[PDB]
Amino acid sequence: AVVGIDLGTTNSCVAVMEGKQAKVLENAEGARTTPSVVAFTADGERLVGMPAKRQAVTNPNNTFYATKRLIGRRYDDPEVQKDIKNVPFKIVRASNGDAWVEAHGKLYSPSQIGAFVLMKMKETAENYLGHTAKNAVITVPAYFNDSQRQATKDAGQISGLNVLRVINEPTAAALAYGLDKSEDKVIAVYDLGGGTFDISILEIQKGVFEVKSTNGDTFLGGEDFDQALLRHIVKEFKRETGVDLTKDNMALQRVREAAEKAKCELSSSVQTDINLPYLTMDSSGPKHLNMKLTRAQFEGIVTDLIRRTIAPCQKAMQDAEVSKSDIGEVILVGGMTRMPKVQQTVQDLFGRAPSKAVNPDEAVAIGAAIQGGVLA
Ligand SMILES: Nc1ncnc2c1ncn2[C@@H]1O[C@H](COP(=O)(O)O)[C@@H](O)[C@H]1O
Repeated sequence: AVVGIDLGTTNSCVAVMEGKQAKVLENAEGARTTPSVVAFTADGERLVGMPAKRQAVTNPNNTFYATKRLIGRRYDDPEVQKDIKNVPFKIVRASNGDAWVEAHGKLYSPSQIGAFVLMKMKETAENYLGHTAKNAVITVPAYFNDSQRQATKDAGQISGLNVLRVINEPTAAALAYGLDKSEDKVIAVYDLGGGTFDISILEIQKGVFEVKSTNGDTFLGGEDFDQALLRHIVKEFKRETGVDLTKDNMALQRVREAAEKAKCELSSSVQTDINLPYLTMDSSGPKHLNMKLTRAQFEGIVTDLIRRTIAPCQKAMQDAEVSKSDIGEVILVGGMTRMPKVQQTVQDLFGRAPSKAVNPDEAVAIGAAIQGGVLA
């Protein structure tokens, strides 16, 4: 049996072919996705997944996130240099010219950081399978070159996985939607995840996919929506109480989590309450944070982020030499696509209601598992 792993910028997901239906596997914590985050504390204990995510704000120097931006890339790559200016952890030039990360004077390749995450996904699968997992299909963005693909394969190898194939994310997503069995058609894959935005224009010809064009923004993702809201919360709180939370990393840790939670609630509700008891303390005693946030308010806060998905999409269509009319179906990938205003932007972009049929953040792993089943 061959597992399908989406080793994502922000989050990862593992699925496997069970019958004629793929199944996304929950981890021990009951979570269908696992944060692609690896941290090393003062103790030097290693945290992976949610335990690591939970301390990313209080341990910014030694928490590695979005290392997928580094994997397979030379230190001197522009995108690595851009990454350096956006993350608080240390990125270093390895002896061999590659971009690695450092923490507590220890050096790790992005393949090593990936391997920590994959070991967690491998355990998750084995915990369901009841036997060791060896064979895997791993997904990568369509734009990955051979070097990035090879580094991703090496990540899997380190973890004890034989990566039978590396396949592209938009293709994996297309498989999950069954486009495999569709009549010839042009497909837009609109992919807004936690860390990056991708738009792919694919064509299905006789059941086989072709990537006509690709575009996006590697530095536009759900995390930025969370940060925009956290910024609002911090400003509002300071006005409300006089207290500046930017000085307390622990409070910010709690606000960033509450902001993400708020954003997700506003996809199904028009108002949400942000509540953080004993967030800080004053000469009057404990201070509690209590804030109502409407979907209209949240939309206002992140409108620029959403609009940034527009131009990349128009260019992708121009590069694929099609008009909106020529596109037969838009599929949504990435948890962010659950946001109503994002869905509306996608609709305005392509002149059709996007397809919501498959779980947005499970589509890629499901596709991976389908391709796995074939390979097996
Ligand atoms: N129901 C939801 N509403 C809004 N955003 C969500 C929802 N579920 C997940 N997300 C976001 O989508 C991103 C996860 O996408 P991915 O990286 O593809 O797993 C994260 O930034 C989440 O905050």
